[PDB]
Amino acid sequence: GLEERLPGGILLSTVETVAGYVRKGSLWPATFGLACCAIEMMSTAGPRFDIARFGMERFSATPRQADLMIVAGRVSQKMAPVLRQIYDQMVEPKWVLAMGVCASSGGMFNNYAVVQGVDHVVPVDIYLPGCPPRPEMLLHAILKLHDKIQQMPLGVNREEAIREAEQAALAVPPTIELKGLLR
Amino acid sequence: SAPLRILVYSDNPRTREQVRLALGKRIHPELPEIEYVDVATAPMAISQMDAGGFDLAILDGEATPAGGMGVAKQVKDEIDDCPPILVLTGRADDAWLAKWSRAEAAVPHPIDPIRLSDAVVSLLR
Amino acid sequence: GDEPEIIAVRRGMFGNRDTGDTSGYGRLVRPVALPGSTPRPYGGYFDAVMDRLAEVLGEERYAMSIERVVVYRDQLTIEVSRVQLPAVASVLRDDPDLRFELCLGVSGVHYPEDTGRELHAVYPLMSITHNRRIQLEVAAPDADPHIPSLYAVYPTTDWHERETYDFFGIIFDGHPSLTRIEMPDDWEGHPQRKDYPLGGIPVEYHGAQIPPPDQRRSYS
Amino acid sequence: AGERIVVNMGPQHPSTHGVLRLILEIEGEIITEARCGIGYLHTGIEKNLEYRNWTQGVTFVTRMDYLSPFFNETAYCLGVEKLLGITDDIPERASVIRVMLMELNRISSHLVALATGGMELGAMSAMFYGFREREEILRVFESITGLRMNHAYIRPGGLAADLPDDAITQVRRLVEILPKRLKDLEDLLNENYIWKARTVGVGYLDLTGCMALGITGPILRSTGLPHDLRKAQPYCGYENYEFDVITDDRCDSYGRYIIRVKEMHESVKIVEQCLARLKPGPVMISDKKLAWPADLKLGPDGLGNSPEHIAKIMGRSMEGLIHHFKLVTEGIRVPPGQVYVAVESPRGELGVHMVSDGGTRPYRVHYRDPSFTNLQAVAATCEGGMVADAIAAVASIDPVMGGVDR
Amino acid sequence: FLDALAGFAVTLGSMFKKPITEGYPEKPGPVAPRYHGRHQLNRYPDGLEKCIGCELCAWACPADAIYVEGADNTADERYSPGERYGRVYQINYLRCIGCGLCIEACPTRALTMTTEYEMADDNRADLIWGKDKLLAPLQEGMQAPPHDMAPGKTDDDYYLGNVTP
Amino acid sequence: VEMVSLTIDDHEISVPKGTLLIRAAELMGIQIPRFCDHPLLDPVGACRQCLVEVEGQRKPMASCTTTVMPDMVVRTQFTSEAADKAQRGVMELLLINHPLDCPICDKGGECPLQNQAMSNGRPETRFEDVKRTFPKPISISSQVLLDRERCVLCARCTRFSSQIAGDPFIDLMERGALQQVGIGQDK
Ligand SMILES: CC(C)=CCC/C(C)=C\CC/C(C)=C/CC/C(C)=C\CC/C(C)=C/CC/C(C)=C/CC/C(C)=C/CC/C(C)=C/CC/C(C)=C/CC1=C(C)C(=O)c2ccccc2C1=O
Ligand code: SF4
Ligand code: SF4
Ligand code: SF4
Ligand code: SF4
Ligand code: FES
Repeated sequence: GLEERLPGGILLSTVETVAGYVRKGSLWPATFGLACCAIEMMSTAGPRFDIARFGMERFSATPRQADLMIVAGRVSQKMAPVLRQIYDQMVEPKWVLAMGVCASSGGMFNNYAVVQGVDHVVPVDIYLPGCPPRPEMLLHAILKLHDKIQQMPLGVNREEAIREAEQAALAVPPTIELKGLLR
Repeated sequence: SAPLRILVYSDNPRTREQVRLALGKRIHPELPEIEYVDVATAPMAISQMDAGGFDLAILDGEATPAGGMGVAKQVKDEIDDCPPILVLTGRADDAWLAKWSRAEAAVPHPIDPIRLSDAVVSLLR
Repeated sequence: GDEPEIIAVRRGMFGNRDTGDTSGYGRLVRPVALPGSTPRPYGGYFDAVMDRLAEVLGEERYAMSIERVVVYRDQLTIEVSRVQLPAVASVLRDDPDLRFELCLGVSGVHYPEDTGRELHAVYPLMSITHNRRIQLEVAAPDADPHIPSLYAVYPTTDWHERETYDFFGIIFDGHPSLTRIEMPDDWEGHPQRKDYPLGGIPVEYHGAQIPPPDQRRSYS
Repeated sequence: AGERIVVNMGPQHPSTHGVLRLILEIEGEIITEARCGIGYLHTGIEKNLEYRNWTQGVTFVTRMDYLSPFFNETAYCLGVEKLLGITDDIPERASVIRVMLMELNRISSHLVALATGGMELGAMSAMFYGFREREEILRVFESITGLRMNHAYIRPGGLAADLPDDAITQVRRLVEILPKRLKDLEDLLNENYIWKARTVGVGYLDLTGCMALGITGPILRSTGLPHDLRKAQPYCGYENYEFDVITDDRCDSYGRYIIRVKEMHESVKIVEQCLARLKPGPVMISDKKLAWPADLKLGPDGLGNSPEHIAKIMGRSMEGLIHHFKLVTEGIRVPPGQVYVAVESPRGELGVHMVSDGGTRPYRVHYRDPSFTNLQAVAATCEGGMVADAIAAVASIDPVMGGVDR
Repeated sequence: FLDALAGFAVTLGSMFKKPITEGYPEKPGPVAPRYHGRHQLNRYPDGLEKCIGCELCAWACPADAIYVEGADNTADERYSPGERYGRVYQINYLRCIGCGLCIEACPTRALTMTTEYEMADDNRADLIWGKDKLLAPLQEGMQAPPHDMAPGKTDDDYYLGNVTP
Repeated sequence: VEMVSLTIDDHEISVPKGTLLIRAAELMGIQIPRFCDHPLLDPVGACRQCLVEVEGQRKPMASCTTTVMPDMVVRTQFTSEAADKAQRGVMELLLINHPLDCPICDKGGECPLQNQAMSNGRPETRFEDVKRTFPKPISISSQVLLDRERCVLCARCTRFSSQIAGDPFIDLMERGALQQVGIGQDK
């Protein structure tokens, strides 16, 4: 959008900060949930907690209105195409919260049927441990995503950030090479 | 001839090194020289694909923040006249998803140099 | 029949599936037999159920249909010979004294070491009227994994014959449409067969990874 | 013929629980054919069980039909114990706590069913009030087990640990407040004109249909048949409890909803009985060859094996150390055999076919989950009605897809 | 006849009752004392690590979420009483299911589970917590783990609880 | 080859003449606990763990040393209370001096002593006295560490180093409860 054509002066910085504040608030989750993690997501929406306090009570039934896709449960092989379709049918900017161990790495179900982490099919922004994560853990992960969204760049700043993140990522060794103290 | 440009996508630098080792400067002396563009992050890979000028993309299905199969589906849905996509699968059972990603070819981990080279030749031929 | 049904031959002490960690303990040979034919005075109402089934079915038909009778942990299993399954199922459902109207489903179990009887289908039946229950067991070889579908007798077996098929390849001949219900139709293999690998991936750690449990050593 | 659309209720839909796929041929907005698409939540739990020991597959089974964790755990543990021939050796306190937790879990699962059904049918505050009550129930569950869901608290031969000293008081408070707070939820729905109009006569299924599809639970008992596995084929000592099998004669969605609402009160009564009969004693079989050796206790460093158990195993008892090591690592060995054990889960007969090959791992564990069988009634309870009626019918079926796919 | 309107009387009533929401994150709610929070590797009062690296926690884990590598407690560098200590100890919290089988498995109580739960990261690797992140903080009276055992004490004394700062 | 009929427990089988009772039980699927027995080592009958009741014998017979004889009737721990009592008492005596080292023991999980104490041992200790102790571990070579406290003195190592390999550089040393596998000196 034209907000991405703005010059990199103070104008772009203020547009970025206001857009981040606006998007961190009103972060409507998609009406999407796979398993017991979906039950904990509902509990988070439930009175004991209040997802609504964060402007996130409107679980967008359609992906068009959804801004955040809380996977919230295990993703089977047959479901990955559906989850990717839902992700693609959301409109940018989009974010994916991998709620629970099943959504983030497959969790305990390390077998043929489970995808072993939704990042196999959709870009994940935050991983949320737990099986299921208790609602406070979900709110913590959501606030972490809010912090990430606030510092989200735009336009030329976005391009520079992408280049810098690429440069940093090209150098990190794989986890299999962090042999610290391994005999 | 035009140096065929290949996009190698993997958060794991060793997977990129293995892919570049299987495919030398020339897969065969009959084929053109090969230039490799290494991308570790999905945003960079997507932007490179949008810039175009690639003859093949090797996407690691095991890439941490964004899997190669997802990126393959995204590029074949978002880039017009996108190049053939080769996906590296972390397990045999991933084959189904490899088919879903519509990748022209799938090469299981660990990357067999010869299997990868043959698949690349088939895709470029 | 009439002999114990050995489903696996376990050799070596300590449940080693291979040569074994300590020398000299691998020479034991213990066949793993499931409970065999029960002596005739079955417990509780099982005696009445079997007597009624043998009365409704002719002596010849009963002998041809009922391959075995087992009473294990106060639960009655009837090894029903393949082919004859629909007839005995109809008798069980319709006979007023049996009246097993509620079939709870079909469960597949794979015995790769049970020659000629690798694939077993288990039919848990319950009679609400008599507050009774039993299980039928139908064995089929891995070579011809065909069983008569009970769709006409127990429509509830629909989707079960499918799940059991999807996960074992038992063909349940005569089923209206035996299509995969859990796995995708393009899926290759039947996951719950023992020969089908678990299909996991190594768990990633800093500097190391743990292979899936099916690859790592186990004792049974 | 050519004037009817075919649409996907699809996995991603508010009323389809995210993984259920109703494919509806709608002539205008009347459901003409209703195909059911399953497996979007298949998980390989049944196969993955086979590579873990007993007392470990518990953590697996509690995650299929995740709204009824204690029911899955109890079915699994009853199967294991029956294979062991240990069902009569389980401590009385363990059985009483099992019944108490199963009934509290029945209340919780019915609360989730009512919440999601009301949300699907527009009853927005129904979800919040149901989850407010479920919040107290889950507080009790967390205090007892340390987890809000997917508890692994019920273990082969008893429980994972004894109740905390405050557990009895919390459960008594639940017995006191649950009826009053369920009054709020019932007032929103029970006599509401819109709720009744939206569910009365919807999703009809006669007793013949229930038998033909093998339906069970509130759907079957909405036909007036008082079939309940707790009275018929009692388990965990349910025979010692005075409670009435809730059953209705409407055979429709509203009848099933009322059955669930009344089952909540029956569960409250059973929990009061459990508290009356709850007496101090062991919660795990006395046989040290099978008993779970762990002794969890709290301290300033958190929850962990009690210092007394540490002293016993690492300081003085070689036999104790060997038993702890083996029962924790390999686990018990279950004599070879087959056993089919059934319980009355909130959604109907939850059956478990358990086959042991004599090893330390379950050779085969199949769950006949009531939701899997009940979903076969979607065609009967949806064809002919409107899509709005299909939503109510499916919600009345109350399918938890974890149990459906497993 | 007013019974059909009972629901109204409910909601309106609740509109005047104080909301019951826990004030997380500003005022986090009280978790159960027994809650299955983050695993924690504990120390003896003198600072020695309790973990002997027996791998029983990892053995019992249904999700293979624990990786443990033992090593010898050489006199030059001792970390735990006895012959073995767990020098590498990693928990993959993206595989942990919080079941608690690990703590029930430990024969030393080296592994407990706290009530702390706030945990999440944008990176998969960052959620594989190593020994440094899991070890309990060094309390008052404790010493650096690489030190000899308490004077006139043996492993049995540590397990019997007869050690002091 | 001569073949002798035999009855183990209530079951009957026929085995080649000269077969050991433990081998016959193995072929029949009966698991008799054993430490010192080894199929490839000449039987020594030391640990006394493999005791069974034989008709016509007053004392329990070490199945690892008792050759099968025709018409012999043998009842293992599965069908003889005396045999079970003997085996469990032997296990208890085997465990009284054993170190509480299972978590740190390399053999843990793969230990025949653990498995046979589970299957043939008392659930808890009666031994409230002081355990016998040795300095542990001691190297007998560049490759092999020896933990004499865990040693059940089954002599399998020594019997191998003598019979199978002609390298008897380890032997049982000292006497009584102090007995230990050793190399004698720096050699
Ligand atoms: C042009 C311009 C800028 C002009 C200047 C002026 C200006 C700025 C604008 C003027 C004002 C405007 C137009 C403002 C824009 C905003 C606007 C118009 C409106 C949007 C905001 C809005 C409509 C607010 C109210 C919305 C509202 C009432 C929200 C509440 C919704 C609720 C109650 C949500 C809770 C839902 C919930 C419980 C979620 C869980 C979903 C789950 C769990 C999904 C998966 C799942 C399900 C669905 C189960 O039910 C289930 C059941 C059992 C087992 C498993 C599952 C399972 O897996
Ligand atoms: S992470 Fe745990 S709670 Fe979430 S879907 Fe997986 S098993 Fe269920
Ligand atoms: S944490 Fe406990 S169980 Fe795990 S290695 Fe350390 S002492 Fe053993
Ligand atoms: S809580 Fe359970 S899954 Fe998590 S590390 Fe401990 S034993 Fe493993
Ligand atoms: S060291 Fe030798 S005598 Fe001692 S237990 Fe081992 S094999 Fe037997
Ligand atoms: S094994 Fe026969 S006496 Fe030791």
